[PDB]
Amino acid sequence: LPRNPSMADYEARIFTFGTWIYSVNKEQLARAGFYALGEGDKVKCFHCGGGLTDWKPSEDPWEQHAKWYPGCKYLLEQKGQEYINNIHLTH
Amino acid sequence: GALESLRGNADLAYILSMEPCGHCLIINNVNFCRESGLRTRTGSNIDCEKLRRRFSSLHFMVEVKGDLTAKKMVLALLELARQDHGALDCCVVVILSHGCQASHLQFPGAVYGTDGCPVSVEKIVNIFNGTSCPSLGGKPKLFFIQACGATPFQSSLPTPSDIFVSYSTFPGFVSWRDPKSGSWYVETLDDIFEQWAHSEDLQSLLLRVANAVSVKGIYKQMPGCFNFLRKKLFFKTS
Ligand SMILES: [Zn+2]
Repeated sequence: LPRNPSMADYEARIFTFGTWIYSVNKEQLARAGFYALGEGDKVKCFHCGGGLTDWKPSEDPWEQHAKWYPGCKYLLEQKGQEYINNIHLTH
Repeated sequence: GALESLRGNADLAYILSMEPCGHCLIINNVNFCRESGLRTRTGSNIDCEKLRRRFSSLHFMVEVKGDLTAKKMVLALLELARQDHGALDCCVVVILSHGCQASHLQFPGAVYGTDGCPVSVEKIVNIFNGTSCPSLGGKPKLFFIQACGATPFQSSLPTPSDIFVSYSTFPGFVSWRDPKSGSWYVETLDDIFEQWAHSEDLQSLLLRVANAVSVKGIYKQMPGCFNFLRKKLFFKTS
């Protein structure tokens, strides 16, 4: 079960990125399960609850999500175990 | 060369120059209480001996502690974390036992003590934090578990750090019909180390293992390593 059931749907998540002024694409972030918290470029995953901040220019939300929260179920559901392990086995 | 300047680059690779390299604790659970319903893990003794020999040759002071209850596994880990690693470059924990799932966003999984009581990988890993063990701060803390079945915030700082967990639940035996032949995953890991530790870092070694596990079946292929190392780890070979 997700830590934030209200953000289980992509539409609810992208909504929170109303005025997003950062380089990291908000659509990608939302697809990767993230939703903006309202302060800085801070986002959290609706399922695992993991938060990420200080995003870099060409940084992929999914890679960052797998790199820091390899145990996320949404992550596993969407990308599969092979993907997660490979992210961790090729830093 | 390209491989020589990477091994030495103190910015890219952990420096493992001390002799001994560090402690290596191996929890080897073979016999479980009848009541738990967990089967005797025959073949584990040979898995243990392979790893004990492996890390000894990698310069670690290996200590084997067998048949530990959940509580005693924790005590043994707290004990290891409570020691002074000031003169060591790395720490290694190896757990061989039955296991079960335990959800966690960073270090999922759990292992059973001989009593059939679970100990999550998260608790095991966090025993070695920079507050309880500053002595191992900035030093690789490796965990190899065979359990037969942007930046984060709150405060912006990279954590976990210098933690590497290889968690395997692959139940296969070297000899698929003989449960005493030893764990296939352990053998594959030992084999890869014997042939590549001298020239390849931990990540590459486990990638080779994952590659092997892959052509063996795969639904498990869960050695699902949780890599939070900040630099490449090249072991100190004989
Ligand atoms: Zn997540």
